[PDB]
Amino acid sequence: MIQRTPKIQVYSRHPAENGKSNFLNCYVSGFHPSDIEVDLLKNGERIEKVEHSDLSFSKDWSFYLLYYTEFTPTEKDEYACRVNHVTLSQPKIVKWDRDM
Amino acid sequence: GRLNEPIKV
Amino acid sequence: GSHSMRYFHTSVSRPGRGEPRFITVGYVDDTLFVRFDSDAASPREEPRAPWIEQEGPEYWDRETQICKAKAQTDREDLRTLLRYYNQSEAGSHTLQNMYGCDVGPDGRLLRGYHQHAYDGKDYIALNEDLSSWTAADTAAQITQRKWEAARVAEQLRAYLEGECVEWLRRYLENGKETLQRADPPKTHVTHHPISDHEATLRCWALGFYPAEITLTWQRDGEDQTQDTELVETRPAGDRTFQKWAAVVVPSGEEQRYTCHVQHEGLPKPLTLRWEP
Repeated sequence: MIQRTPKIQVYSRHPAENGKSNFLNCYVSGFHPSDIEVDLLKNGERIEKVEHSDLSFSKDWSFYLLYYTEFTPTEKDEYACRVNHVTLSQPKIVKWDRDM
Repeated sequence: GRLNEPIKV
Repeated sequence: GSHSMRYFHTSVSRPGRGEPRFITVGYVDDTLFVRFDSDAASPREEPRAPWIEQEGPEYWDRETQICKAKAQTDREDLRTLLRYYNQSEAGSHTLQNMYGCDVGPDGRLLRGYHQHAYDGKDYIALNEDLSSWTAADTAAQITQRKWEAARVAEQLRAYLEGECVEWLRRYLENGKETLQRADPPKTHVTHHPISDHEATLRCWALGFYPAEITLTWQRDGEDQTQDTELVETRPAGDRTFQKWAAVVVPSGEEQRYTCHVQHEGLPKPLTLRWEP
């Protein structure tokens, strides 16, 4: 049973401007099998009601999904994406960096 | 529009 | 220019947790237009783009029937594939299929596709001739023999050269506002000090459609492929895509580096440099 670990990117729909509403995205790609758990975090706690795309896959058969929620960035609030997958021994947390 | 053709492995 | 229509299908078994979940989505180019999920409360194929909404009830009824029937044949196929691979009933397994067509600017078929994967691995694919098969292993050769005997390829060829092309032509017309519009990238370069000795230059492409793009760095006119961090093209959620490419630049070398951007919405490729 082949396994492929996800690539993870956490980013905004538009360039971040403090105090302006935006969307926070976590794109997971390149993974197999398709079972995956993704949480978006605000100051370390799960954001409720996050939405996500329907499962699809790339030319090489690996899966991809987009998880997303509206958000309004500030100077002090920290955002992140937490991913679990069979290829990971513990959940992987990727912090949102508005410069990536 | 989709293929309507049952195909089993 | 050229265009594509593709249908993607995934079934994932879950022994002890009911029957396999079936998810299928349809795309024209990089635009999702339909979806079906067997775990929905009342599974039906649903629209995901405005230009498909005008299809009438007969279209949605037929599409929904096709999707439900495919969910069922996938469940049978998952059972068959346990036999072919001598596997137990206890584990979760995955069956994927993609099919569709590519056309050129004149609407003529460029090529068709119909291919399967089992547990993430190529299983059997229709060749570009639309007449013969590539089987990955001795299990897929059993399927190949069955599909040769039943003249499956001929049925697929008829669809891919006929209905597939004609649907895509219809969708491209009904969706001409969006499907036939390229949004060029919005581009800029940022600078991120690392230490006293070096900094990152990051070249950004935002807001572009379709997803295909090329984004490279040169130093003194030489491609920096091995030294460039290139992230996967990623969806913004507003139909458009994003990408960036970054290099680590020694202090004082910034003006020797140039970022090059190619996209179908650009009449000429762009060259950018860091502007302090």
